Amino acid sequence: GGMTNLERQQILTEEQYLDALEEFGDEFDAKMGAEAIQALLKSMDLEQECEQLREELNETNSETKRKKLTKRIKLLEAFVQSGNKPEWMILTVLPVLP
Amino acid sequence: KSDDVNGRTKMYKNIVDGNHQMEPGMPESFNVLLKEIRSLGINIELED
Repeated sequence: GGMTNLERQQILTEEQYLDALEEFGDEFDAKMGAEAIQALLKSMDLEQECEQLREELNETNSETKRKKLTKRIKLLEAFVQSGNKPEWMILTVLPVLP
Repeated sequence: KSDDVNGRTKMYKNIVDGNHQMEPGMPESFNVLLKEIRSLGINIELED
């Protein structure tokens, strides 16, 4: 929801969610289940986030800026190269033992 | 002397015939482990 003055990932409590739906109408879509996390994770570009993280690490240098970003860059690179779909983390079907 | 079912009888027959040759096979405990891993939402397989 970009037309709404709401972030992409911000916590909105039940009463807050209700009043936001009332006043913004049915524009800022939101869920409360694993479907929400699935949709958020499957709707993104790994390459764009990796490039932005690389630019941020190269530009902003600090004791905390150096850390907490390179690990994220490595995670993104591993996910890209491994080819594993992030949405696969949200399991759907359940195998059972013999 | 392990869970290799196909190997135990083979070795017994070899000893009866005096062969003294060892045929490895592959332990069934590993199969159980593989199935248990596959029981989870985990991909695993043995390549060539």
